[PDB]
Amino acid sequence: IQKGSTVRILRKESYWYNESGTVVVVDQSKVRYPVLVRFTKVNYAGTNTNNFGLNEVEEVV
Amino acid sequence: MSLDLLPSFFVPLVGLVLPLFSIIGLFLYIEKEN
Amino acid sequence: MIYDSQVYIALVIAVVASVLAIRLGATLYN
Amino acid sequence: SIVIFHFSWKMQSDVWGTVSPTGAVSHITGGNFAQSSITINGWLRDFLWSQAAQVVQSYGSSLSAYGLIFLGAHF
Amino acid sequence: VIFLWLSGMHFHGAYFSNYSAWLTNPTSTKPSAQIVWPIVGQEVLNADVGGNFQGIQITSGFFQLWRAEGITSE
Amino acid sequence: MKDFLKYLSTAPVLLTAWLTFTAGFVIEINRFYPDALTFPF
Amino acid sequence: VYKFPKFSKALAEDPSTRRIWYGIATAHDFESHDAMTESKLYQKIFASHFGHIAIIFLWTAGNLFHVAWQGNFEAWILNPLKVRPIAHAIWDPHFGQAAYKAFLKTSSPANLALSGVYEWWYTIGMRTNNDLYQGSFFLILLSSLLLFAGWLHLQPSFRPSLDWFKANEYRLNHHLSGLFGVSSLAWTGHLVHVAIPESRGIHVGWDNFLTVLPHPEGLTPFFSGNWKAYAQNPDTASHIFGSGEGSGTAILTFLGGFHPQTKSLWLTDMAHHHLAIAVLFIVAGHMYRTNWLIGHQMKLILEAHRPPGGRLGIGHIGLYETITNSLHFQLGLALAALGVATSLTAQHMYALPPYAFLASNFPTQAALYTHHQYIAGFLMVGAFAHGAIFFVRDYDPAVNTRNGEKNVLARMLEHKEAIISHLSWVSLFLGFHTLGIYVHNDVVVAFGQPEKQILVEPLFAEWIQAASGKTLYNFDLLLASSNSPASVASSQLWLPGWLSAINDGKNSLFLPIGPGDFLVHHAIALGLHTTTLILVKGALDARGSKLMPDKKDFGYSFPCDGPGRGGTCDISAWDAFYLAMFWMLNTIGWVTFYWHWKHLTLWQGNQVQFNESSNYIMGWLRDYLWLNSSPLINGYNPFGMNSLSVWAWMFLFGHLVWATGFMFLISWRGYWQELIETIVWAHERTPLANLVRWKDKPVALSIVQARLVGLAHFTIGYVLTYAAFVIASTIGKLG
Amino acid sequence: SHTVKIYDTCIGCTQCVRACPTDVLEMVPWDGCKAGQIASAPRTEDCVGCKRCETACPTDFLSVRVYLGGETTRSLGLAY
Amino acid sequence: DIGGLNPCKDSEVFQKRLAKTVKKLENRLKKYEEGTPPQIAIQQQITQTKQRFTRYADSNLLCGNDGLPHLITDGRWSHGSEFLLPSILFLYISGWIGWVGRKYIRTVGQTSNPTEKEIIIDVPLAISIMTSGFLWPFAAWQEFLSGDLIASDETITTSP
Ligand code: CLA
Ligand code: CLA
Ligand code: CLA
Ligand code: CLA
Ligand code: CLA
Ligand SMILES: CC1=C(/C=C/C(C)=C/C=C/C(C)=C/C=C/C=C(C)/C=C/C=C(C)/C=C/C2=C(C)CCCC2(C)C)C(C)(C)CCC1
Ligand code: SF4
Repeated sequence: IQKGSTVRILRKESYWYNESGTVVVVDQSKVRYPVLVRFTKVNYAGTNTNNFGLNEVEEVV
Repeated sequence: MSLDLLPSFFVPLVGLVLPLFSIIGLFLYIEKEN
Repeated sequence: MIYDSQVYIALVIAVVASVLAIRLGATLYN
Repeated sequence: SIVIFHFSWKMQSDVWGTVSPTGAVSHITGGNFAQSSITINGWLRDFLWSQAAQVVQSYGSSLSAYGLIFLGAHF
Repeated sequence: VIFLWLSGMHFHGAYFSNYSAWLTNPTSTKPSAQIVWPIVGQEVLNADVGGNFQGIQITSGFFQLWRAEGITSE
Repeated sequence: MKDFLKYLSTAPVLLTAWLTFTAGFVIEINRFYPDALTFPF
Repeated sequence: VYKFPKFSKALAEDPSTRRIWYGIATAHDFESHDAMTESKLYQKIFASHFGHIAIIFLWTAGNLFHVAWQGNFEAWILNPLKVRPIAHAIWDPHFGQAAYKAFLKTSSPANLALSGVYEWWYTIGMRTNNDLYQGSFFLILLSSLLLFAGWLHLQPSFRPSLDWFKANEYRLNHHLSGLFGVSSLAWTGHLVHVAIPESRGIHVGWDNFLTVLPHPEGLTPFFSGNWKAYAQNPDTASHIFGSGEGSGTAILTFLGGFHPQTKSLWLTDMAHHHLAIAVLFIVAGHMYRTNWLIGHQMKLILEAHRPPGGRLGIGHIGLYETITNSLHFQLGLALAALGVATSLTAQHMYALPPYAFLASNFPTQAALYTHHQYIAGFLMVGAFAHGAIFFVRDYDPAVNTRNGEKNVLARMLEHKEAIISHLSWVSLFLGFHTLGIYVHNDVVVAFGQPEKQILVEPLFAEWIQAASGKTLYNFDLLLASSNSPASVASSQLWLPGWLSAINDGKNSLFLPIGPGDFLVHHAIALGLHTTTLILVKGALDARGSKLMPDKKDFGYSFPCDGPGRGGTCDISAWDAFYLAMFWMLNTIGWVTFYWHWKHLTLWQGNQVQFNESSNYIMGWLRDYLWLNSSPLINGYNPFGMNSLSVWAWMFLFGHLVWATGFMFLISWRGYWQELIETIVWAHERTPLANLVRWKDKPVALSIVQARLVGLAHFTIGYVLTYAAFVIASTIGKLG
Repeated sequence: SHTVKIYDTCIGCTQCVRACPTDVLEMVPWDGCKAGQIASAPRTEDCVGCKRCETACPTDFLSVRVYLGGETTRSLGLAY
Repeated sequence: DIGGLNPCKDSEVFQKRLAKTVKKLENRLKKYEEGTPPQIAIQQQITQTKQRFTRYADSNLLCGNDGLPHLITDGRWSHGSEFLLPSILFLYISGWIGWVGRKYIRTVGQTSNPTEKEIIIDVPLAISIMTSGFLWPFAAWQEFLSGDLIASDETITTSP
C-alpha cells in the first residue's frame, strides 16, 4: 500500500469497518499504526480520517 | 374476647407498630459502621 | 363461622412458620 | 392550564348565564364551582368529564372539527 | 408579517363574513368570518351562525372591535 | 436569475412545490370524482 | 454509612445516599456480589426459590383463611348468582359513618372478592368455611416445610454442588414426569374422588374417602380394560350443581361445551383432561438418560441437528454448554414460556370458563383477564431483558463458533441488522396503516358521512371460527358442514356439546367479530411488533454497535457513554428494556381496552354500539372511556359516596403516580443536584438545625435510578388507574 | 473511583489532557507514535467521570476510555 | 353472502341511513331563504349524498348489520376493486417513487459533491430520473439480474 491506494478497513471497532478509504500516507518509522486513511463519510465524532495498522487494512484490487 | 375484636387488635398493631420497629431496625442497620 | 380455637391455633402455627422464615432469612446471611 | 381552567369553570359557574325577566339568575353550570372545585375528583368529574361532553359528541355536527383537533392534540 | 395578517383578517371580514348581518342583530347572530370549501365532506364545518350565512364561528372578537371602531360597512 | 433558480432548487422550496402540487391534484381528483370508496373500474 | 451493602464493598464506601438506593436495587444480582463463586450462586438461588414458594403458599393460605373467617362463602353456595362474594373485612379508623354504612356487608365493612376464588374453590368441591380453614392450615404447614428445606439446603453437608444443579437430564425427567404428570394424576384423583361427587351432592371429605367409591364399579373397569364404563351415564342437561338432582355416575367423559346450569366446563371433562395430560407427561418424562443406560443425552441431540445442505451454520453444537453455564438464558426461556402460558390462561378462561358461575361474575371476569394479560406482558419483557443480560455477561462467541463457522445462536448476531430492519419495517407498516385507517374513519364519521368508512371484514379470523363450527358467517367449511370428514369423525364424541356452545350468543366462546375487531387486532399486532423490535434491538445490540463497539465492557445497565460522538443517551441494553416497558404497557392497555369494551357491550346487550363505534378513535374515547367512567367518578360527590368510592380514590391515585413518573422521566439529573446543593447549604447555614447533620451526603438519584423510578411510577399509576376503572365501570354499569 | 485506560491507538495529540477538568490525565514519553507521547492516567482518584477526555479524542474508537465504578466524594463532585 | 354480509342494494339499514341523512340535510335547508347560496350549498350536499349512496348500492359492496359498506380483502377477484386494484395502483406509484429516489441517490453519489446535490437538487437530472420511473418494475427486474441492485460485503457491520 502507498499514498493514494484504496484499502478496506479490517478493524472491527471502526466506523469504517468493511468500508473503503484512501491512504493518505504510510509512515516508514516504527510507529504502531502507520497507515493514515481518509474516508468520505464522517464518523459520529465528525472526523473523516484515522491511523490504521498494516494488518488492519486490505488493499482493493 | 370475641373474634370480631381481632381486627381492632391487629390492624393498629401491624400497620403502626411494625413500621416503627422495622424503621428503627433498618435505619440502625444501614447506618452501621465497621 | 370458625371458632376462637381454630383461629388461635392457626395464629400459633403461623408464628412457627415465622420463626422458620427468619431462620431462612438469617441463613441467607445479612 | 390551571389558570385558564379556573377562569373557565368560575365564569361558567358563577358569572355567565341567563337572567329571567323577574331577575332570577341561572348560570351555565349552576354554581357547582363553590362546592365541587375543592377536590381533584370534583375537577375531574364536574369540570373535565362534564364539559368534555360537547367535544366528544361533536361528530356529525358543525363542531366536529373541534373533536378531530381534540383527538389530534391528544395524539 | 403582522400587517399582512391584519390585512388578511380585514379582507376575510369584508368578503367571507356576515359582519353586516351581525351589525343588525349582535345578540342573535354568531360572528363568522371564514367559509369552508365543499371538499371531502368538510362543508359540514360551515355552521348555522345566523344571518343567512354559513361558516366557522369566530372567537377572536373582530366583529365587536370593528363595531367599536365605527366600521358599519364591509 | 442564475442563483434564484438555484435557490428554487433547494430542498425546502422543491419539497413545498412538490407537496403543494401533490395535494392539489389529489384534492382536484376528489372534487371531480368524490366519495370514491372502491376502484372506479 | 458502612455494612449495609454487605455484598458490595464498592457501594459500602459510597459517602452519599446513593449507597442506600443501590443497596436495594442490587441485592438480588448475586452474580455481581463481592467474593462470589458459582456454587454459592446456585445454592443461594435454590434457597431463595424455597423461600419464594413458601411466600406463595402463605399468600394462598391467607386468602383461604380470610374467605373462611370474614367471607360469605357458605351463603354464596346457596345462591351463587345473587350473593356477591366477600374477600375480607375492613377495619380502617379513618372511615366516617357514611363510609362504614356504604362498605357494610352483613356484619362488618368488607371488600367484594374479584379474584374468583369463590367459584374456583366451589368447583373443586368446597362447601364449608371449615374446608377453607383446613386448606389454610395445610398450606401454612407446606410453607413451613419449604422454609425448613430452604434452611436445610444451606447447611454444610446438604448444599448441592454445581454438577447436581447442572444435571439437565435428571431434572428434566423428574420435572416433566413427577411434577407435571404426577401432579396431574393427583389432581385427577382429587377431581374424581372429591369434586365429582360434591357436584352431585355427595360429600367426600377426609373421613369417608376410603369407603366412598368414586365410581359404582370401583376400579374394576380400569384393570379389566373396560374403560368405557367410566364414561357411561354422564351428568344430564338438567343437573343442578352441588345437588344430586339430574346427576350421573360417570367420572371421565367427552362432552364438550359447558354445563347447562353453571355455564362452565364439565367436571368430568376436566378430570379426563388431567388424566390424559398426566399419562402423556409421565410418558414424556422418560426421554432423557439417567443411571440406567437408556434415554437421551441432549448434548448429542443438539450437536447432531445441523441441516445437511447448510443454512443454520453448524447447527446447535455449542448450545448445550451455552444454556447450561448461563442462568440468564434459562431464566429468559422460562419467562417467555410463562408469559405465553399466562396469555393462554387469560385467552381461555374467558372463552372457556372452567369454574361454576364464573361466567356471570362480570367484574371478576374483567379483573382476571386484565391481571393475567398484564402479568403476561411483564413476563415477556422480563424474558427479553434476561436474553439481553445473557448476551452482555454470559454469551461466549468461542463456544458458539467452530472453525470460523458460527452456530445457530451466534448467527443471530450476523444478520442482526436484517432482523432489526425488518422489525422496524413491520412496525412502521402496521402503525402507518392502522393509524391511517383509524384517522380516516375519525374524519369521515366526524364529517357526518359514516358510509365512507373503510371497514375490512376479518374474513381470515371468521374463517377460523367457521372451521371450529360457528355457523354465523355462512362459510360451510369444516365443522360448519355436517358432511365434512372433520364433523363425521367427532359427531359421536364432542361435537354436540361443542357446537351447542360455539353457536350461542350468550357465551364468550368465539365472540362474533367485525371490522372493529380487525382494526384493533392490527393495533395489537403493531404493539407486539414494536415491543419485540425494542427488546430484540436491545438484546442483539447489547454487546456493541457502531456508536459503542465495546458496550459489553460496560455491562448490561450503565447510564450512557457521555455527550461525545453526538450524544449517547439511553444507549445501554437496560435502557432498551426501559423503553420497551412503555410499549408493553401500551399494548396490554390496547388488548385490555378491546376485551373490556367488547365484553361490556356483550353483557349490556348493546353489541351494536361496539360494532359501529369501534372503527374510529373518537368512538373508543366517547363510548368506552367517557361513557363508562361516569359510575366510577361518582364514587363520592359533594352529596354522598358509594362502595365505589375507594375505586375513584384509586383512580385519582393512579393518575397522580403516573404524573410523578412523568416528573422522573422528563426532568433529568443535574437539575436536581444543584437544587439539592442549595438545600444542603440552607441546612448547613441555619441555626437550631445545625445540631442535626446527615451521615450520608444527600445527592440526586442516578440517571439509571431515575429512569427506574419514573418507570415504576408510570407502571404503578397505569395499573392502579386501569384496575380502578375496569372494576368500577363493570360494577356500576352491570348492577 | 472511576477507571481510565489508555490504548496504544493514542496519537499524542494532547486534547484529552487539556480537556480534563480535574487534572487526571497527563502526557508521558512514548515511542509508539509520531508525537513520541502517550496519555497517562496517574490521578484517577480525582476522576469525576465527566468524559470530557474522550469527547476530545480524535482516534477512531477512542484511545482514552472511562469506566465508571465506585463513587467517592471526589468522583461525585460534592462540594459539601 | 361472504362472511354473512348482504349486498347494500338490499340492505334496509343502508336505505334508512340514506333517508336519515337526507332528512337532516333538508331540515337544515328549511331554515334558509330562497335561492340563496346557503340553500344552493345544502342542495348540492343532498345531491352528492344521494349520488354517493346510489353508487355504493350499485357497486358490488357488501353491507353488515350496521348498513355500512364492508371491504372483502381476502383476495377474491369478485371484490377486486375494493383492495386488489388499489393495491396494484399504490404498488406502482410507490415503486415509482422509491425507484426514482434510489436512482437519484446513486447518480449524484458518483459526483464530486454528493452531499451538496441532496439539499440543492439537480432539477434537470431530477426531472430526467423522475419521468423514467414508469419502467420501475422492468428496471428492478433488470438490475437485480445483473447484480447491481444488492450490495454484498462492503456494507458496514457492528462489532458483534
Ligand atoms: C400473605 C397472606 C396474608 C395477607 C396479605 C393478609 C392480609 C391481612 N390480614 Mg391476615 N392472616 C393470614 C395471612 C394473610 N393476611 C394468615 C395465614 C392468618 C392466620 C394466622 C391471618 C390472620 C389474620 C387476623 C387474625 C387478622 C388479619 C388481618 C389482616 C388485614 C390487616 C393486616 C393485619 O393485621 O395482619 C395481621 C396478620 C396476622 C396476625 C397473621 C400473619 C399473616 C401471615 C401469616 C404472614 C404473611 C407474611 C407475608 C408472606 C410476607 C411478610 C412481609 C414482611 C416481612 C414485611 C390484612 C387484609 C386483620 C383483619 O382482618 O383486619 C380487618 C386481623 O385481625 N389476618
Ligand atoms: C395501618 C395504618 C394506619 C392506622 C391503623 C392508622 C390509625 C389512625 N390514624 Mg393514621 N395514617 C396512616 C396510617 C395509619 N393510621 C398513614 C400512612 C398516614 C399518612 C397518609 C396517616 C395519616 C393520618 C392523619 C393525618 C390522621 C390519622 C389519624 C388516625 C387515627 C384515626 C382517627 C381517630 O378516630 O383516632 C383518634 C385518635 C386518638 C383518640 C388518639 C390516637 C393517638 C395514638 C395513635 C394512640 C397510640 C397509643 C400508643 C400505644 C401510645 C404509646 C405509649 C405512649 C403514651 C408513650 C388512628 C389512630 C387521625 C388522628 O387521630 O390523628 C392523631 C389523623 O388526624 N392518620
Ligand atoms: C419428582 C421429583 C421432583 C419434583 C416434584 C420437583 C419439583 C420442583 N422442583 Mg425439582 N428437582 C428434581 C426433582 C423434582 N423436583 C431433581 C431430581 C433435581 C435434580 C436434577 C431437581 C432440581 C431442582 C432445582 C435446581 C430447582 C428445583 C425446583 C423445583 C420446584 C419448581 C418451582 C415450583 O413450585 O413449580 C411448581 C410448578 C408446577 C406445579 C407446574 C407448573 C405448571 C406449568 C406452568 C403449566 C404448563 C402447562 C402447559 C405446558 C402450558 C403450555 C400450553 C401448551 C399448549 C404448550 C418444584 C417444587 C426449583 C425450586 O423452586 O426449588 C425450590 C429449583 O430451583 N428442582
Ligand atoms: C422469576 C422471574 C425473575 C427473576 C428470577 C429475576 C431475577 C433478576 N433480575 Mg429480573 N425481571 C423480571 C423477572 C425476573 N427477574 C421481569 C418480569 C422483568 C421485566 C419487568 C425483569 C427486568 C429486569 C431488569 C431490567 C433487570 C433485572 C435484573 C435481575 C437480577 C437482579 C435483580 C435485582 O437486583 O432486583 C432488584 C429489585 C428491585 C429494584 C425491586 C424493585 C421493586 C419494584 C419497583 C416493584 C415495587 C413497587 C411495589 C409494586 C409497590 C406498590 C405501590 C403501591 C402504592 C400499590 C436478577 C438475576 C437486573 C440485573 O442486573 O440482572 C443481571 C436488571 O437490570 N430484571
Ligand atoms: C426515496 C428514497 C427511499 C427509498 C428507496 C427507501 C427505501 C427503503 N426504506 Mg426508507 N427512507 C427514506 C427514503 C427512501 N427509503 C427517507 C427520506 C426517510 C426519512 C423519513 C426514510 C426512512 C426510513 C425508515 C425509518 C425505514 C426505512 C425503510 C426502508 C426499506 C423498506 C421500505 C420502507 O419501510 O419504506 C420507508 C419509507 C418511509 C418511512 C417514508 C419515506 C419518505 C419519502 C416518501 C421518501 C423520500 C422521497 C424523496 C424526497 C424523493 C426524492 C427523489 C427525487 C429528487 C428524484 C427500503 C430499503 C425501513 C427499513 O429499513 O426496512 C428494511 C425503515 O425502518 N426508511
Ligand atoms: C432474546 C433472547 C432470548 C429470548 C428470546 C425470547 C423471549 C423469545 C420469545 C419467543 C416466543 C414468545 C416465541 C413464541 C413462539 C410461539 C409459537 C412457536 C407458537 C406456535 C404455535 C403453533 C405452531 C400452533 C399451531 C396450531 C394452530 C395454529 C391451530 C391449532 C393447532 C395447532 C397446534 C396445529 C433467549 C433468552 C432465549 C436467549 C438470548 C436471546
Ligand atoms: S472523566 Fe475524562 S475528563 Fe473528567 S477527569 Fe476523568 S478523565 Fe479527565
